[PDB]
Amino acid sequence: SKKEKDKDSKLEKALKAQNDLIWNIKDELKKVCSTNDLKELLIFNKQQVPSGESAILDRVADGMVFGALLPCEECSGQLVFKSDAYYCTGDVTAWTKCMVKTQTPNRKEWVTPKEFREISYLKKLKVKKQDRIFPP
Amino acid sequence: AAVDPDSGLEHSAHVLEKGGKVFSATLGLVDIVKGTNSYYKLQLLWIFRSWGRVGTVIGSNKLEQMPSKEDAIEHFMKLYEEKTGNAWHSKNFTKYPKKFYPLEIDKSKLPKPVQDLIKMIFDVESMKKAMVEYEIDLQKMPLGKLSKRQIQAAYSILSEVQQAVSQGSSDSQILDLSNRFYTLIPHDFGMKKPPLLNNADSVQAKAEMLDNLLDIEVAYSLLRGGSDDSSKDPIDVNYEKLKTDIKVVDRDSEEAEIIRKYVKNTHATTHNAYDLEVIDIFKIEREGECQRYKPFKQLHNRRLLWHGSRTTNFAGILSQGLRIAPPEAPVTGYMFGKGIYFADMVSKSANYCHTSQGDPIGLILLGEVALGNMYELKHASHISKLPKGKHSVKGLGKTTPDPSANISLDGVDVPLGTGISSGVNDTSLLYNEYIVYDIAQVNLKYLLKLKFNFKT
Amino acid sequence: DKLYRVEYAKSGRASCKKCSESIPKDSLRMAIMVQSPMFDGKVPHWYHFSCFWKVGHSIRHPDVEVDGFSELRWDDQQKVKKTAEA
DNA sequence: GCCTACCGGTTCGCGAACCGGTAGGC
DNA sequence: GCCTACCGGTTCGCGAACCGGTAGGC
Ligand SMILES: [Zn+2]
Ligand SMILES: [Zn+2]
Repeated sequence: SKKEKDKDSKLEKALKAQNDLIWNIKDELKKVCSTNDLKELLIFNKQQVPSGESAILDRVADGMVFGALLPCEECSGQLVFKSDAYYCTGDVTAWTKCMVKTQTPNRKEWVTPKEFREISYLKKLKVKKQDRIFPP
Repeated sequence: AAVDPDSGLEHSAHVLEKGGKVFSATLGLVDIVKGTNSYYKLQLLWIFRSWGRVGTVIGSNKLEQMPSKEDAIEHFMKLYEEKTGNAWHSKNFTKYPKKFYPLEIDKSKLPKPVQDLIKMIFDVESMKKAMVEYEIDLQKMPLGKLSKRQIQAAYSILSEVQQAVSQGSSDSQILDLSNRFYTLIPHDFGMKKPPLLNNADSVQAKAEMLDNLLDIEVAYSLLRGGSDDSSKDPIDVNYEKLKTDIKVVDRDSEEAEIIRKYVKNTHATTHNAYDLEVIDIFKIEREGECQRYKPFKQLHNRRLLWHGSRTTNFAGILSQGLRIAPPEAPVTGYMFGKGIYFADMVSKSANYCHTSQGDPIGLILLGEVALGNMYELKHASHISKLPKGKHSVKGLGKTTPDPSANISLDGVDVPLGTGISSGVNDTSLLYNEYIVYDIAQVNLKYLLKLKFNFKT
Repeated sequence: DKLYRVEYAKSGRASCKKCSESIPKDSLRMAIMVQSPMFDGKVPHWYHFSCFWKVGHSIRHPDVEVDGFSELRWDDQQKVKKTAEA
């Protein structure tokens, strides 16, 4: 219960650490970037552009912090974070959707285009290499 | 098709067609995982769109007058593609992700028991109820004739699913089929998810459904038609459509005693759930079934054998004779592959009448079936081609009617002995089966009507 | 998939199933998902976060029962969690 | 040959109106 | 499923204003 309650307590530290890291990053882009920027951000990173404002920065924020998601193994579609895992949203067939799901998806590093006169301010928010943490 | 009465304009203006292609389509889309199982009917009467969850009050519709007739084509062919994913004309159709898929719509002078026979085999509402248990859409399947090429595909998808089930294929592969099937044949699961076709027998179940559904539309095909001239009677009109000479064998008859013996004698020791009671005996003579059976009257080893089937099937069994499963259809359920099956015991065959404590009457057949040189089998074995010189297959059971009490009948061997042990017991059959792989080999002799007596 | 749903108003347009006033944009609001009578789909019944807990609903453990809980802001998650118990 | 009060017409500036595509509601 | 408030991108409409041509006055 000493090492149990410590890793238990020290993870809920790192979970909040993550939660409001992305949140800081989200409404940073909302302050600086228009939707079209963010749209063309994802496209550059070979990422499916979702429909929705919130969801667009939610995937740009994820993109920046963890990585540009590589296509799916079988259906070659776009994995998307959803609550507790990365779910594939592609199409294994015209009739049936793909059901791939993982906590450790494949990804290359997120490449911001040269055009960023405040990417030195956003990335100056003490952000190092780290993987997605999940709930217990 | 005709106008959807949800428009409220059905008997007012006609549904329109440009030369050939009829401006009306019925779409459907199912996702077993989401649960979604949904229709979309589009028409050009005005443009009428209907939509909702197949087989429920869930949904709505929009009737809408147009500014003009060429704007109809514009609106229609747009709505169509938006919803289906294709253009209005295409060489072969292609489904698209989350888009719909279109379904391919198309004073009587007789005895009292014979009238009851037509009464019994041409009550289509009885056949409808029959379906309700399969969960086929009850609402618009009577007026909406589902196509032949369609149903053949519905079959194929089944046969695909068995193949997939046998060699433990992907859940995806299976999922896709389950989706494909329910999309193509609208079911009614109310507010709960279409269930996956993962079993061996679930397919068999859906195969049976198609078989039965096919014969109802065949019973309609008979019923709807002829020459409506004020001369003959209604029951006679339907009798003549059966294309068969039916007669009533009298109970006093000496041959009738034999059948009742065949019935009483050859009831199964293990099938004790019910008790038979021959209400009637009919001598049945199909149109030209003797012209095609003449070949096999030369053939030796001819046997008078039982064959039971649903009361709904007998409307078509009379008009087309006994038929073999289509080639598209799955082989699941059959022991030795597609072909007419027969039993020496009235009980075993009686179970294919599918009666209950609320529907007590049932019909069972007796056919001179020219077995000839029999291919004998102990274990289940899906056969394609018969071995050489064999005209039939036999499934060897534990119990066989006494071969030293095999009475004859018009030069036909009637095995109406009671059950004794067989010559070999290394079999996985409890009772005999007789299989012919050619519709000519069978010649229907007697049609019986049986009341069942259960204990509940 | 889940019965309930929580997010920041995607627009201050949708009204609240209990009181019937416009749920303002970017505000914490909660949903209960129902069958639409109009089409073959689930639809959210949007409630003002205040109004949600007077309809008699009691989500025992929000993080496992309510959708969008992980995506919320941290301090807002705790509001739901605590208010779940009272 | 000036000046200038008066007028017809081309320009310009800025908010109102319009509008097709669509995220969000039910 | 369909309906519609919202978003950005453009056009429209109209009044100030800018300008050049001019004809009565000294
Ligand atoms: Zn995939
Ligand atoms: Zn409220």
